[PDB]
Amino acid sequence: LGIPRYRPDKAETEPQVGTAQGLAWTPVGGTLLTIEVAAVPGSGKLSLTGQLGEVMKESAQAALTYLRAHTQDYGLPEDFYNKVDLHVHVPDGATPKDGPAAGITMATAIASALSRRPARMDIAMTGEVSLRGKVMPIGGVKEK
Amino acid sequence: LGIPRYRPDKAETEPQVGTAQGLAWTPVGGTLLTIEVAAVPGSGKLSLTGQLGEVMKESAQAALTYLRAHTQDYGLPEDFYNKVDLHVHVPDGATPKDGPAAGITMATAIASALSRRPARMDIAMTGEVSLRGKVMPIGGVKEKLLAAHQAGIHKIVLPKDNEAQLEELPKEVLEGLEIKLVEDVGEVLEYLLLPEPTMPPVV
Repeated sequence: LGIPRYRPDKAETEPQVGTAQGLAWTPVGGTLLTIEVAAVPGSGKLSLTGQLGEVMKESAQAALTYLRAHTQDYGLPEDFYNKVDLHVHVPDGATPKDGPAAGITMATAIASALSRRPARMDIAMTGEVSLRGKVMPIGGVKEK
Repeated sequence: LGIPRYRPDKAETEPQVGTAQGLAWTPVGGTLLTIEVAAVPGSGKLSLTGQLGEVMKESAQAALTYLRAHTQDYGLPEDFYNKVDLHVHVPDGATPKDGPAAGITMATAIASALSRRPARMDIAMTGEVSLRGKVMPIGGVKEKLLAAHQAGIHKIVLPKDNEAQLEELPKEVLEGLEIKLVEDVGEVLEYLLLPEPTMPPVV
């Protein structure tokens, strides 16, 4: 059949810091959404790279807001909202993503980056995180 | 025939600070885009000019973000991010480029500029970058390799996820091109950049 046309994504066993495994429904079937964020010094800013969809622009913000309101719950920096600059990124760097489903992944990715505690990809993330933290149900759960 | 209309792509010999060779496939095939960036002083600000689409905008942002968390890994200044003005220029200002397959090329350019160590223009680059540094594969790499070979480039840098792509590469092209395989940019940034700087950085 010639050279392979696609590269399946595997679960990297070793815990990666600042990255969290995620699941997202898609018409091309099922795929491993990967959420990676950085904790770099700065004056306080949030950027949403990876050609993210407008829908993820408020789910990620709500997750970061929960972490901001729970900074001492998990040893997060007391004043990271003026020092740490948020750079959310999700590959493919140029793929049309949409839907706040499995938004918790971003929350967990940001928590891992902030607290320097790596998140295992042997466990996958699903569900939308509210401002209070309540995880509302989503759709297309079986494929993800 | 008449006057010279176009000019062939030439592999520049002397390594220049703040420059990086690149390969961008076009309707007429891949092209040796000479990525030019700047590290002029000032406040924190990013400039993306040369009809740079968003697919390249977040690519450059991701590369710069990776470099921000890897300061001492490549010798960048410890306080650059607040005090750097980055102006990613791509030839030609008229050409509306598209696609994030030049993530390594733009990253190489900014890396060479920040470290003041000229990158190897004699080598061609291709592949996007993430925040972990893993270089994702691309689509349509044979045209990029073809353009690099025709323009006088004899060394290529390719992501370590693209080994399956080399069998479709043209034969007489492939022997004349040494193929460096990299899992992450942490291998590109010492194979390309000179081990010493030439001109002092911005303080």
